[PDB]
Amino acid sequence: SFKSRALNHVKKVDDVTGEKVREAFEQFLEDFSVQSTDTGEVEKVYRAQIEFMKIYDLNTIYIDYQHLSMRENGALAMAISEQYYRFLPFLQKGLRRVVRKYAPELLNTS
Amino acid sequence: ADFSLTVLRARIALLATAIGGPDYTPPYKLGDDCLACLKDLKRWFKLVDDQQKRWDVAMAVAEYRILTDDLLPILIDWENKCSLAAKLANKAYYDKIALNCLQLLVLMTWPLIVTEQSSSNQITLYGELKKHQLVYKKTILSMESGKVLRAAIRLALDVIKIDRLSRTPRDNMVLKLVLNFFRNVIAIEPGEFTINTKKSMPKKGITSIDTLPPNVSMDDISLNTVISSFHKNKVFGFLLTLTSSLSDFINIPLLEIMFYFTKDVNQELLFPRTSAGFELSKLLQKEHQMRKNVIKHTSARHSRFGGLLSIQTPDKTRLTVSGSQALVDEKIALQKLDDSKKWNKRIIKKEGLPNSLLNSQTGKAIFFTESNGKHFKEFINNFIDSGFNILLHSVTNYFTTEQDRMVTLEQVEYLLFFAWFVKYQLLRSKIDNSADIKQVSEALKEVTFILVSSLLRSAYDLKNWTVTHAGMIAFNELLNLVSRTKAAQDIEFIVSRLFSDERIQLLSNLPKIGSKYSLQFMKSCIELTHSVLKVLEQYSVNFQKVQANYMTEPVIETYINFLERFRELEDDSIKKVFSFFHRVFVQAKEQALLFRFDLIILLREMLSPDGLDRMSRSRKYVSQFSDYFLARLKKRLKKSPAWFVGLLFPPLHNSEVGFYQRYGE
Amino acid sequence: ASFTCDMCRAIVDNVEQSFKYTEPTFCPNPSCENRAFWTLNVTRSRFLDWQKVRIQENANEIPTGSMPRTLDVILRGDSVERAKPGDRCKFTGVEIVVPDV
Amino acid sequence: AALPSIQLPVDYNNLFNEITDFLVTFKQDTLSGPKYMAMLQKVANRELNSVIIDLDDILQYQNEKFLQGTQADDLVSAIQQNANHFTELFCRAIDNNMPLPTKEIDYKDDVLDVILNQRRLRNERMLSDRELFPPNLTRRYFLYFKPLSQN
Amino acid sequence: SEIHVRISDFPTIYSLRELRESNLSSLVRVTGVVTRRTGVFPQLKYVKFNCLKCGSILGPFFQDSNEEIRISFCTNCKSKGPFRVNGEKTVYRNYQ
Amino acid sequence: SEPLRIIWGTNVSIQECTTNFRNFLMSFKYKFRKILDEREEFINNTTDEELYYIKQLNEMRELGTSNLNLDARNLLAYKQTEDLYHQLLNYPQEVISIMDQTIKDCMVSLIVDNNLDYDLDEIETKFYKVRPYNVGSC
Amino acid sequence: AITARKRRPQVKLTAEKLLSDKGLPYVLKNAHKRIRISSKKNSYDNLSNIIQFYQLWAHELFPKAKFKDFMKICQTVGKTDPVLREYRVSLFRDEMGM
Ligand SMILES: [Zn+2]
Ligand SMILES: [Zn+2]
Repeated sequence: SFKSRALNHVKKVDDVTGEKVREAFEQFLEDFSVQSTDTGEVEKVYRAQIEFMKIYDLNTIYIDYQHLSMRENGALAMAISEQYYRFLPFLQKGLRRVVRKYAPELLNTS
Repeated sequence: ADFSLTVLRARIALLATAIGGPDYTPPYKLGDDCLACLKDLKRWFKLVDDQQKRWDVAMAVAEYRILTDDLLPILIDWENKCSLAAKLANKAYYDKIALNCLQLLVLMTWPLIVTEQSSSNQITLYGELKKHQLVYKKTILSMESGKVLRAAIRLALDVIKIDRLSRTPRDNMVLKLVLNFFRNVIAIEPGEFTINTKKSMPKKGITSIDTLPPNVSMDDISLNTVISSFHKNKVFGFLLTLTSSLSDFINIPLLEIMFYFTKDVNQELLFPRTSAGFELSKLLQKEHQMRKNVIKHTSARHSRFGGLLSIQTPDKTRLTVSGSQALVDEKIALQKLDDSKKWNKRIIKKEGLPNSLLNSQTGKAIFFTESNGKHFKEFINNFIDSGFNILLHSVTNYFTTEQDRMVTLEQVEYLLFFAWFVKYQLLRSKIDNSADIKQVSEALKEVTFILVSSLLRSAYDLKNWTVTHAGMIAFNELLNLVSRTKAAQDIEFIVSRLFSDERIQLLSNLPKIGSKYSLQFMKSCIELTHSVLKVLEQYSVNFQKVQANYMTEPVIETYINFLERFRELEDDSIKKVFSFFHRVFVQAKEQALLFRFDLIILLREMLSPDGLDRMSRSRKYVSQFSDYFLARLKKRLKKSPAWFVGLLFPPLHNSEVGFYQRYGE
Repeated sequence: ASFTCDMCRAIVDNVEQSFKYTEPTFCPNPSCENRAFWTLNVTRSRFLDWQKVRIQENANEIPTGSMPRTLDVILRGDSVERAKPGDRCKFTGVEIVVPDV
Repeated sequence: AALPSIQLPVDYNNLFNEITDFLVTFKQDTLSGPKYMAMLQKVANRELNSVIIDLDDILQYQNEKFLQGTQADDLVSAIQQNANHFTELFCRAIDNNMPLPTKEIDYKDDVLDVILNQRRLRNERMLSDRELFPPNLTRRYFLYFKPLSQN
Repeated sequence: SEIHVRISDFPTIYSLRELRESNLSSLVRVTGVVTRRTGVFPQLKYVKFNCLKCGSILGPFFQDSNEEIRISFCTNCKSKGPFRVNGEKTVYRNYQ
Repeated sequence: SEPLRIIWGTNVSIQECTTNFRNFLMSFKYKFRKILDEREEFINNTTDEELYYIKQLNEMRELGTSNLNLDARNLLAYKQTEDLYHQLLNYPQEVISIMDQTIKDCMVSLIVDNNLDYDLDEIETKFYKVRPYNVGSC
Repeated sequence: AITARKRRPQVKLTAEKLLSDKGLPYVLKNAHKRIRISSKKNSYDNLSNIIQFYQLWAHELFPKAKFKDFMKICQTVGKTDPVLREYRVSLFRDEMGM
């Protein structure tokens, strides 16, 4: 046997602000609801954009900052404005879970 | 030599071509002699990797993707054959390859453990071999929403149909094998980065602990995926009706599955106790408090501005520091002159079980989605409402026997299983009057207390700290339940005589040793101690006789060392520590034992602006404690200038002056 | 990034990258003695499209005809090559420090 | 790394004594305290930051001593030959001989005085069982050799 | 001693503006104007090396178009060391 | 019996420096500056009795802004602060840090002593700077 | 005969040094003079009023270690020296003789 030590990830600290940002953003991404110049049935533009990505096998999502600004008193928008570099991985985590739910075809280059 | 390895890998690759493949006429199609090929691969596992203790086939099979690209297609399409036919009813043959595929899945998903007894090849191959099991877990959960899980329950239903009388030993084995499949699929978890320590560390440590292979993310492995795929394949329904049908050959794996669900999830996460965005705003305000605190610990001008403070001490000598804010605040200057030291005292170090609440970081939550939270909580609710008392009676009626051969893993998983659901039903009942404490009544039947006591006593005597810690946790929830049923009302009186003498002594001696062990060990010791004290007070053989066994300096060292983590502890835990101090110091009046400088420093560090939340209830308790503590210390020093030096040291165990130090006449 | 050790065939993977080309400090194999002797696996590792573009202050926004101030913008992935020389553009993204690597 | 060594026609203990004797003795008497001690008094009062050593004065000092019959080792030739070392020697002679100020200068505002005073207090406590500095730190003046006039 | 298969009529074409990360280590077909041609040089193809410690000769490494051969350690003495191209045998290919 | 916070190399007490600056940053009146400068007969109470730096800090706090301009001759016009001028010239970074901290303390203390309600958290979060100018000959 | 061979000298806190005048006798001389606790001040300030003396004294006695490390060494050496035990009991023996 070789002299060695077990180094363990489960004793990590988690960023509670980042996780809560991910929760808020994930919910916003899947269920932000609006429509205009049409029926009142809401389009859910970012879920529909995920479908467009799934059709044209894209790998980016365009987000209007003002839609975040109106969401949840704009607290999420302020957080992402002030400390974007901290929260971008958490936003990717949330986006990945939403894509799993509504377009799991896209989790690979496919 | 590695020539044998390339020969092996070549054989496994050819076998991978023999299993089957897609047909363009797309559908998966089995190969010719497919049953013989599957049997030969099972043979390879036994013939080489088990009998020679290697895991080389277990590696090669992952290299040639047999599980993901043959066996799951076979099982899913066979499930589709049977499920489509079931609405309409050579299956008698294809059933055999489906069974053998499930056998191979149980083999390839078998929980790997490395010990001193594991071979050199095994401990070498362990780290990378774990990664392929994680790929297997991802693929098993994701593929067609995990329809292979429905294939597995169909293979189980095809013996549950024939009676309790009818099922042969082979049928019993097949059902147990399906439970092992579910257990394994839950149980796979990322491996630990096992560094070699022959050669010293460089000027930078390990770059990252992440062990996941590049096609896996931790969200693929998270409980959300397990709960989602299990709900969408009605695995929860299968397990619930299976435990409803318990009227015992399979009881150990079923227990083990419930352990593997519960082992790392906190009960209060399943209860609430714009809302997510509102709470995000609350979080942002909480860290903004830290911003307005660190700002005062920050220079108002650039770092090179560099005005020099000199601290003249009370004596005719001078120190120097560059802190621009420290010029107007000697508090900052003193603690900076302390932090400036290059010296640190050197500090000391310190497997066949998985990670759990036994060893996680104390705040490590699982982030359920709301639907997965609902599905999981309703499943375990229905389990409590149906399966708890019978399953616990079944396994404890076993485990009273064969305690000598109860392997350590089996012990810890059993104790944790008991504790988790007892705690859960207490919480659900404290929330809902509709939920009944007696729905976990099997916990209180004296056979159970006897067994858990035996496990704790034996593990302590054997110095098995792992099972000791788990039995301590189980005792905490048992006493929690006992106090509740004391209020709900005979068994309380019975156990309140059975935990006399040797059990008092043992429970008193856990927090004497606990200061040497991990934070969770100490936390469980403190939790047990608070539970014990409130139980004994609810009873109140003599109260002073028991509590004197706790009020001694090794216990206080455990309490202080636990409280050193106050920034990372939860507010309720600080409340529990300070309630213990409240009893010991204010009520029991052994106040001399807490006049020691470790506590003095710790009190200042948490009462400092860099410490507790200004509006915290625990901050209120620390402030309330500290005013009285300072008053009593002031009194004792006014009555004893010797205690200015005694504050620095352990109090004197030479009783002839020790009594005078303790009370001062 | 992803690297195979020189003295044993074990592989480190999903290695995050700093501004410098970052290689692993420890071998994952508990048998192995290696530090800092590696081969990058080009096939397993993942790259991204990257493009620096230099922008200058708008001619109609300079206050009194002095020199325009300049900035370096990094484009990545699908966003590369949407700029063009002489084009007037609006970007959004992160203001970052880049060390002298 | 070892070195060989040689004898030379110079002795710096002797020339140090010659320099300090000159410094406390000479004055321009034909023009009717010692010139350099008066100038060092002006340095002590911090009214003057430069000491100008005249080789003419060293010549006249040598001529006076030779008229009195003693040898004088031709310090002018020595300090024309190796002037860099003799700046250090003259500064050591000055740092020994220099008198106290006659005029007060609001001394407490001088940082180097404060810091070395604090050092001295701490060293008194140490020496009570409870050089002081590198000399250049305490040397406020600058020293210069003025050449020989043609005569 | 060797033949090179020169692939032709590869169906899909890119411009130099059009190359991306997804093309890395793929076969590509590209059009352009040869702007600057350097001289014709010999380049090492199969190269043995000498360790100055232990038994010197090391087996033939195949040289590529991008990187020098790195010898992290000598296999014969399993240690670091200085190295030189071997004199007993080496072989060259044209380069430009 | 207690430690002393000293501007290093000077023996100047930082408590003394702080209070010498405070008692000018509040309770200075602009009339004193015309006593120092030429044309002293141009003193006029209805324009010069103003608490000049209270006026500055009030307009500054209504604008929420961090910076105060300070003509250094105004220190020499005021008896408890003429020594602070020499300390400012000779030991500037320490004295300027002290003046900055004193401006922040004046802003904090005003909203609890003059006691109009204000965002104490805003002042707590903000840094404050003095800008001494006209220090001496150019 | 043996021309010199080198070795590394080392120093640490020790009971004799801790029993020198600048050790605990300094505490008995100065602690009651310098610490003062009052109901007129909050708990954090009063705790600091204790801590400032002991930190300065610990540094002046033994400037190598941090204050927390100093406290740990004091506790352990106090646990494990007979001379220090005799001195410590002698303090309370003196108070008993009052
Ligand atoms: Zn290696
Ligand atoms: Zn070699």
